[PDB]
Amino acid sequence: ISDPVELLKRAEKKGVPSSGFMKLFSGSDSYKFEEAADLCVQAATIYRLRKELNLAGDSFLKAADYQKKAGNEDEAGNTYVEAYKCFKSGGNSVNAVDSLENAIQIFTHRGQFRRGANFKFELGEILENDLHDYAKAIDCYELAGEWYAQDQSVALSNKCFIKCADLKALDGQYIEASDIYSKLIKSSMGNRLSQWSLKDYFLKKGLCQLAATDAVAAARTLQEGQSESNFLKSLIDAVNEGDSEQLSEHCKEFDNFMRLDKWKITILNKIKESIQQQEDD
Repeated sequence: ISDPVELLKRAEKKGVPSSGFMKLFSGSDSYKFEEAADLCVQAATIYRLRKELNLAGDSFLKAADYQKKAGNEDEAGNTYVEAYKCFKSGGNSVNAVDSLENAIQIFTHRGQFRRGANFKFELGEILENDLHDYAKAIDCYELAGEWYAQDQSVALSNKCFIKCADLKALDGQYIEASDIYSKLIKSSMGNRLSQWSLKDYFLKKGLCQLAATDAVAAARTLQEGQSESNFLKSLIDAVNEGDSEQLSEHCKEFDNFMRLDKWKITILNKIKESIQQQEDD
């Protein structure tokens, strides 16, 4: 059979719990659901080949669910990833989000945390970069980095917490972030292979601190940076002297020996303001 439509048509007539003489005559049910699964997958594939993606993703969803009615949890989630891949590649972020959410539900309940995390991250990423639900992207970037910890795979766990920290700084949870940064610093010196990146944590931690108008903590955290950090100093001052011009300048300068990335620019404007408001206060 080569018509996805037909394949799917049969896929339905078959993936149904049998009863009566049928149940008796015909071998087990799961054998049927698998048979149904295998049908949708065959359709999903023809669709994928044809570049109809949303139809391939929608096809896989069916297959996946058939697969779990057959009790092949792994084969299922694996399939959910396939559906996600399509819905993603097809720009259907909403459905691509669903798809993953199942794979994860499974990978998680099935105890496969390392693989869970892997997708928990992607999920967060789409949640963050596309749908723009930062409040939920943060939740994943956290629960994902958390699993990586147990798996003792530090490296990755950090990649999460930064995506996590950076992003809370925007939503304005200034200290929680400077905290996550603190932790990202402590559990990053035990690895002399991270040394280089450790500057940004400090600076970023200080910037958060200043943004919360806590210039002491910043001054402190700058000192601790003795066991970039030079630009933080010039800011801990421009602030301590309500001069939204020395600051507004040091940033202008620092933008030469290191163009500022969106984050810093956001956070830095939130600081320049906290100064002006204090001048007109």
